[PDB]
Amino acid sequence: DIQMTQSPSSVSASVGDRVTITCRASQGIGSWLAWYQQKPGKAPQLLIYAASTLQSGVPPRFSGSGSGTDFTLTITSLQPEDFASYYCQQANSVLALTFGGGTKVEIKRTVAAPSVFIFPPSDEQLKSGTASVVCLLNNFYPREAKVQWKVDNALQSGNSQESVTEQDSKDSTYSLSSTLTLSKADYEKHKVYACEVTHQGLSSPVTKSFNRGEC
Amino acid sequence: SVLTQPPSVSGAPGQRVTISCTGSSSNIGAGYDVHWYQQLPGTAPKLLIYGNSNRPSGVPDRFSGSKSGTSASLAITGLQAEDEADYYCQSYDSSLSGSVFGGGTKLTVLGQPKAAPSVTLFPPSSEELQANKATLVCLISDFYPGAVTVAWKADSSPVKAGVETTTPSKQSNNKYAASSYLSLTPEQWKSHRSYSCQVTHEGSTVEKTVAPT
Amino acid sequence: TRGVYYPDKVFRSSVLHSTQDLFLPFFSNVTWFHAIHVTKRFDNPVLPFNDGVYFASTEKSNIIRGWIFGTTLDSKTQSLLIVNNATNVVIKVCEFQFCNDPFLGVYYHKNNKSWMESEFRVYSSANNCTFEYVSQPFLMDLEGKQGNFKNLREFVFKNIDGYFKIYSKHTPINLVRDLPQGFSALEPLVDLPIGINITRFQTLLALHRSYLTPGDSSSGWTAGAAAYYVGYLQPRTFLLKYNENGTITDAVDCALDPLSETKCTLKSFTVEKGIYQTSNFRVQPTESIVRFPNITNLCPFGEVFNATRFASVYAWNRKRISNCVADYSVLYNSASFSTFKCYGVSPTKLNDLCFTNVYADSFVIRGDEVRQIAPGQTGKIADYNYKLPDDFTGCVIAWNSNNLDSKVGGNYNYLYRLFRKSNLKPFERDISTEIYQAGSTPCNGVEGFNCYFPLQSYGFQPTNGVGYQPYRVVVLSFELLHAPATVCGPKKSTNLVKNKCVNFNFNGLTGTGVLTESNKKFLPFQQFGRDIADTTDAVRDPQTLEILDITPCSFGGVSVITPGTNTSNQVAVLYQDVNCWRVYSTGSNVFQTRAGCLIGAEHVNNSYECDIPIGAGICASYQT
Amino acid sequence: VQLVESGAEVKKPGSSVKVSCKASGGTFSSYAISWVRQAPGQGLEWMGGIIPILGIANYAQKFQGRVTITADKSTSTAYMELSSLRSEDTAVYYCARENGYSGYGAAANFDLWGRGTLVTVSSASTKGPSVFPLAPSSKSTSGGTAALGCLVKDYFPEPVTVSWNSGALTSGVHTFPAVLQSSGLYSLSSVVTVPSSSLGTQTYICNVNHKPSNTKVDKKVEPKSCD
Amino acid sequence: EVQLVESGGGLIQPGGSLRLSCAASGLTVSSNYMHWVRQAPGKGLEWVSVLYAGGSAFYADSVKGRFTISRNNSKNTLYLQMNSLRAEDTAIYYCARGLGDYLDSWGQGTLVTVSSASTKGPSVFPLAPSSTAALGCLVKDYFPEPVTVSWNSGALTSGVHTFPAVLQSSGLYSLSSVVTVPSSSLGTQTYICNVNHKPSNTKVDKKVEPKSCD
Ligand SMILES: *[C@@H]1O[C@H](CO)[C@@H](O)[C@H](O)[C@H]1NC(C)=O
Repeated sequence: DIQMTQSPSSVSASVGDRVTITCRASQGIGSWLAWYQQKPGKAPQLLIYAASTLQSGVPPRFSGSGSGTDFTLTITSLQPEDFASYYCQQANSVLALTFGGGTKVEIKRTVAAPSVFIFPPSDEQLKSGTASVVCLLNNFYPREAKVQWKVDNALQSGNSQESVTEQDSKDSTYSLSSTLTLSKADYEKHKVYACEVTHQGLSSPVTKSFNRGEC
Repeated sequence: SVLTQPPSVSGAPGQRVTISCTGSSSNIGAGYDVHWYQQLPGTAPKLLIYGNSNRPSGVPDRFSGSKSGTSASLAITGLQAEDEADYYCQSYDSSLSGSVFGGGTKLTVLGQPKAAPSVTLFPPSSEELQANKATLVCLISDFYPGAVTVAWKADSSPVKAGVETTTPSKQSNNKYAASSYLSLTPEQWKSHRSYSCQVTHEGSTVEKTVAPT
Repeated sequence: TRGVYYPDKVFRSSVLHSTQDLFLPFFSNVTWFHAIHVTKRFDNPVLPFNDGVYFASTEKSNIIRGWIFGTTLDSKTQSLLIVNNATNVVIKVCEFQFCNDPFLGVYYHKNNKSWMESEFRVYSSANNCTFEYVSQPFLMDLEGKQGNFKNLREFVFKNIDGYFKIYSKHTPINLVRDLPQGFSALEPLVDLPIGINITRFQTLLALHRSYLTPGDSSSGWTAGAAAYYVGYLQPRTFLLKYNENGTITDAVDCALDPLSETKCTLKSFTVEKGIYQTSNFRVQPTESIVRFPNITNLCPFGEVFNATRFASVYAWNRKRISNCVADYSVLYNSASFSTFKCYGVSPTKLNDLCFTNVYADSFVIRGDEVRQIAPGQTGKIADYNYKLPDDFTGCVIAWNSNNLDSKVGGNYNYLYRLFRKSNLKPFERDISTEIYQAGSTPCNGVEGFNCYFPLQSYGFQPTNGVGYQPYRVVVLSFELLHAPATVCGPKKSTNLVKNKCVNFNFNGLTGTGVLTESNKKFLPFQQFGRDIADTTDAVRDPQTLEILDITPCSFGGVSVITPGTNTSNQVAVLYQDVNCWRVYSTGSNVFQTRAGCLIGAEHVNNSYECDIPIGAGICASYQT
Repeated sequence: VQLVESGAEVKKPGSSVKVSCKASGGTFSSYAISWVRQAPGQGLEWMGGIIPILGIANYAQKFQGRVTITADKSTSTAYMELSSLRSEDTAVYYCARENGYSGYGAAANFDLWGRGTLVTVSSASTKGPSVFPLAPSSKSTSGGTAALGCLVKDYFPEPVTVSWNSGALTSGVHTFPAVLQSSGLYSLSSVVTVPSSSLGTQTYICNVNHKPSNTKVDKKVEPKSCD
Repeated sequence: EVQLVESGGGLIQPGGSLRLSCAASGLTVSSNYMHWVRQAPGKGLEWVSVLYAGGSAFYADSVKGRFTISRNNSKNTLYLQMNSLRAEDTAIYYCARGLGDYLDSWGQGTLVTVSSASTKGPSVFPLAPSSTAALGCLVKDYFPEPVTVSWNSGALTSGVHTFPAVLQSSGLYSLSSVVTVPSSSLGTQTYICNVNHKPSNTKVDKKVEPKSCD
């Protein structure tokens, strides 16, 4: 009956900035919302309750003000330690909880360029019967980076699965990699394999194309 | 005070006295219980019986209560000298949306050797005539609180203005004493020949007459 | 096998229904009226109208012109007049001054063979008239016939709640002087809302005058050949058969013979060989009476449903309603309530039965918690605040209260229980302000960790949803003990009838029985008593403070032996609890066995094989 | 624990009052605090009650929205602020401590009570008392005893501690209460029993102390000379 | 001063039964509301079931059946039993107390995994760098989570980017690891990546070489 939707999903802000994360509800609920902070690999913890108060032990920076429909979790000062996800929770008359979507706050970084590194499958994998070819993405920001593969100048869909690593604590660098799985019979049918990327940091798309016959 | 209580009841040191508190069906006849309170004349009331079967700490075992239908009972085993207090029944009212008390009952167990009322009359001293007022004090002592009617006369017509009745105060020898005042003026003080105070008690009438001149 | 009409207008197909209404008894001793010129038997008497008259007329020259209905027929009470002269069918309702011998005159001329109505002597004058009906004009024959009767007209009249119902059907017959036997279902013709009491009615005939009847007006006339019959209507149970066409072709009786009553219980037109319970001596009911206490005060339902303030969820107010009459229709037709799901009671039956006392509980709660008020629910409300038993009688009433119970900000004036260590008992209310604890360490009334107030405030903001809106809830809890009822629904109160099989309605229960005086003494706080068989046989009757014992009209327990409907109509009737007066008829060939008394069967000294079991080693067979 | 209230309060017909009910030996905990009044010659009413852990008040139907009751939880003190005072409201007020339980009744019982706050309404302002001495006559002194004393008039508040020779006399002293008059004035009386042999060697004086008026008048009493 | 300990999570077959044990400390499970909040990997939190202070419990629409909660007061341990499970039920389960609408005391999380496969050794295939450069080894067709990747027996720690495991359509996880290396040291230093995991106890040391002729 109640579908909690959060407008922001991935917002980037500096230390002296306000994320202004908001949540929405289908039906009006009067000051009965709670917010949480779940660190990656750690248990979630309560931040505020009843949309106006504050839980003991929470630093006095996470606030909130919402009457019936529009709630917020504005933070006056952003710290490096509270970089996690947030959820808006509301209960029914019976104790049936309805958790909302997840919104992640990330540190700003230079756009740089999605460096493309092609990798043909090795000859050891030929005897295994399965051929896997991947192309690597590194030092790119933000997450908007197409990984669409081009085979024989044709569009390929539903053949690769994206894998994105977590942000490092040194300089917050992103990395992306997609794995394409195909049979050995279909590997010999095609001759041209490539993946193309599009990003704000590149004026033109960069594509690296290799052939099955190479030395 | 919606809950019905007798205005006064009589008791003796050694008998049983039952007080009935019957109210409306919305408050008393409903599922709500009753709570008895004892109010000493000069001490704040305290809870006597709660839950209609239990007794709090400090409550003697002689006090018992019960409820049946649309009535409440307060059964006391014996009556002491400290039992002279007002008892009230309190129950939750659905229509009033709040707790209400009973009308209250008076339980007096006392007796004194009442005798003939001895009265003394006093007029204002010469220096009261310059204050543009005249008060007449009719001091009465060694009497009973009952039959304290006070009448004033000037040997030609009764006085129906400035008369009052004062509640007596207890003495140290189980006696009650009071007085009555009569507001007049020095202009008409010398017009009349004499003044007297009339006190009637159980048919015994005593007259004291003073002469200003 | 005549006089069967349609009791209801509901269309029935291939079904059998048993009704109870004013019907014509089967094979009744109807009165015979004859009018033959030859002699001079012009019989138009005054006979009572008890509950309904079935009229059977054999006509060949249209000598019956109308009928007169009324009470005194002396221009003192309103009377109903129907007539069919040579031109129209005129029905008027006035206070007529009726003559001693009303009639209609038809004259015949020798010079020219023609018949025309001449004399109309029915009433003297009419002052005040209420209902009048004139049909379309038509031309009638009015010619005498030298043959036998040809046209048969059947009429049935009823007067229920001031409504006059006429059922008619024309069937050609060919007889001389007899009642034509056959089945012809009468169809409704016209309903007249006269609204008058009718006690006596008189038949109206016609006069024929010609040159062959010399004398004055009082002696120079003839009567011709005519015949008619009158049958009364008695309230009896019947079973009717409806085919695909919708017309009744045959029917069976339930009060004529013990063999007929077998068809009524079996609900079939064919009776097989076997044993049937039937009845011992069944007298059909003739009236229905009701009895209720004389309380006429209105219950204070306005205070509960229109209170200026409502109690909290945990501290819900309880109100007891008694010593009044409660009408459940004005609250149902308010078109404002939102919850009417009821368990154990019905809206139609709420005005018939009553209970010892009525309890009212008022509080405010949300709609998702309004549906939680039902006894088969659990939760923070349905287990910690209010509990209803599984055998709860009655229902709750809830309605939208968006206008009230709300301010500009949050309305924190109402609270509810949130924490409780044990399940609440049914019909129990708790108001506890003790600090709730969850940890192992005891809590001395502090508000530290693991120590919170059990009461939780409610946010009644106007911007909430429909299900989160605060709804005013009124709970009606009906409880019926053995104590006499002090509050009952609004119903009429009729008189008391003794020594008759009548329908009695005492304190919400209805049934069939006979009211008789009783010498039993009854304790004050008990109203009804029962026998060993757990049947009601005593009523208190608080209006008259007299104890009446319910006497069964027929206890049953009578064996009926039928060799077969296809074989013969003769049946054998065996009475179990009767030792060989309480029989339908004495009959003949009365035989007494150990199992009971057998009538209608011949006892023989032989011993053959058992055909149908009778009891105690007795067997019967259908032989020559 | 115990409940401590304020002292006697005197107000005007149409003023605002503000009393307090402090708690000694412990706070209110989580039990609800109610307020119960009691009028002389009548029963006890119920203005309303407060829940100190939430600050929520529940009034009665007889008392409209002119009286507001507030209870501070940190200091454990309740208030009974009332406006538009009327001369009928001459009753005392107690702060009641409810104690709930579990059962079919669920009727609130006041386990702990206050000590009372007498609130009275008087349109008359504070004035200066006047005392005149009374002495017995020759005809009144039939025996060896004599009756004399001092009376207080024009005094606004009935309660006034009257001492004989600054408390040096304790036998034969009697105190009389006041009485309502046509103009609302109050008057007391005081008479003592003394032998006639001490009327020529020891004098009698009356010391009246009025705390609100900050006055103390010393007056002598002398026997009459004409009789 | 609160603590919750969860146990019993692991690997079970689809359409099977698994019993969990939620141990409480500092509070009583039979006097307050107990919640079971389950969060899918890569998705948000989701409510599953709640237990009241009395003998009443509520479950979500997706888990209305095949779910039972039975607390025990003898050892102060909360128990959750599911007689049947589906493929979408793999997630992390949390037992946590709640003061009404909101929760205040959370705890750790057990891992429940449902799959029709079994233990299988990891197939490692090298990635030949193109002629800075990227080099690594690809782990394919290994089960279950997790596996560890080390470079030069832990000597190389700069530029390591271990991508998380992703579930394929065959039900077997895959993982890729890459390390940034300069082109001037391609023919000087030898890089060997170690892949091993305790469910299968398989240890293979495969070196990665630059691209050679066909
Ligand atoms: C309550 O008041 C409304 C409006 O005056 C009225 O329509 C309704 O019938 C009342 N309720 C009852 C139970 O009479």
